[PDB]
Amino acid sequence: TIPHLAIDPFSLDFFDDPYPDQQTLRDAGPVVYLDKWNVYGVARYAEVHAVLNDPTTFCSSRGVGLSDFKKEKPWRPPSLILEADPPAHTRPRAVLSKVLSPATMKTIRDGFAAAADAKVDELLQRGCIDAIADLAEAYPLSVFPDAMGLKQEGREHLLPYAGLVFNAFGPPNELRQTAIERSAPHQAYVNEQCQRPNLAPGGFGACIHAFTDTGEITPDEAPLLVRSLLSAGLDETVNGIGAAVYCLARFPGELQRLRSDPTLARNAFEEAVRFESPVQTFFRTTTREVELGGAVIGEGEKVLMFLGSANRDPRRWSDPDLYDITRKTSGHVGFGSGVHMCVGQLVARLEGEVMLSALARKVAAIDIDGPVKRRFNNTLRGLESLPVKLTPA
Ligand code: HEM
Ligand SMILES: O=C(O)c1ccc(-c2ccccn2)cc1
Ligand SMILES: [Cl-]
Repeated sequence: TIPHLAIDPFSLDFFDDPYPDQQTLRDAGPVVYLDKWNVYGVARYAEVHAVLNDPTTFCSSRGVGLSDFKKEKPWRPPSLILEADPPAHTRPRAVLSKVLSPATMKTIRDGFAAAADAKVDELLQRGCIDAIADLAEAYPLSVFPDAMGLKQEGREHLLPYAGLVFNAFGPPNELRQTAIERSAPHQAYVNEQCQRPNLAPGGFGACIHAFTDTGEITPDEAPLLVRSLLSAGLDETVNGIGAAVYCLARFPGELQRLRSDPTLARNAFEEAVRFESPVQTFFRTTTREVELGGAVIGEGEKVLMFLGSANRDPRRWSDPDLYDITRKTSGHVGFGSGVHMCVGQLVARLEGEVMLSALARKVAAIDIDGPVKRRFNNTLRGLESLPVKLTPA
């Protein structure tokens, strides 16, 4: 009943420009079968949203990558939050929700905004910069490791580890296997920083360990929960900030609207998350035979969701391929949906907002002035290089 397609959503051709193939996947039907990897695929908003919001049928404890943890061993010990289902997911999720809570954002907002303003001031002195290395990468590295409580030495492992984590959700292709081959020093660094004595007082890591007193998590659970904040959040936020700068460079009318009302900075970043979804794909595993979109999927089957495709589905969005900083973005799935919806979303929005605010107030024009290079990852979408000239306001 369901169409079989040979599209490889983990190929370099797909990474380079996924949007035509995503229309083909959406228009083939609500549920497709991807013969290249023997998985089901859903690329329309409706089915992506339905899958994310039924965690009992479409579980996460068998992995959110291609690998089925019932059949293969995970490349690293499973995440206590991402790779767990309710009820095991519930208490670790609550701890991270309180560590990264609305109240916590007040304690870090002033410092995050100051670092964003300072970075833009510094970049304006150079004029011609790389908006990835010098901005989208440099800014999160200047605020988040400190907010975690990490020491200075060894931070060069953070970007490789994040890219490794998201490559490892993919199939065993060259991108994944080469990342795992070089992973040992990054794993060793990350696992060591998760121990309580290595996390500075007042930071996110120390706060996680402090929750072991409440009954929500035990002391032996805290290192892995800290590991979550050294796995997720870096590359996605980098890619989101880079995408926002890319969009403001490509859509100068939107930069002009943002300059005229810098309070649109938060929604300008949210629209960038919808428009160039930093996380493009990941999986669920069926725990039973299930009818989805008129299709019957058997038990123990991997289901690949196309988050970026759902965020550009014309069945759900008006003018989905336009970047609109006043768009009503509520409902996009760039942060997921349901019980696993990004627990770090307040940190990401804070970083994105204060950076776009600094650009809105200090920059008059953003002009691409060099070759734009794409960064390739099995599940992340982002730029490798974005040469731009910043004109001061
Ligand atoms: C633009 C930036 C970000 C994007 C696009 C993003 C995307 C996502 C998505 C789609 C999920 C759902 C995964 C699933 O349903 O299986 C998720 C979960 C998660 N995110 Fe993010 N994220 C971002 C920033 C962050 C930050 C800054 C942090 C940490 C400070 C973080 C930590 C996490 C964690 C721990 C989870 C697992 C939540 C759970 O399983 O309950 N993320 N993220
Ligand atoms: O708990 C962790 O280590 C972890 C949590 C979440 C992610 C993630 C996965 C897919 C999309 C967005 N985020 C990765 C790792
Ligand atoms: Cl690890």
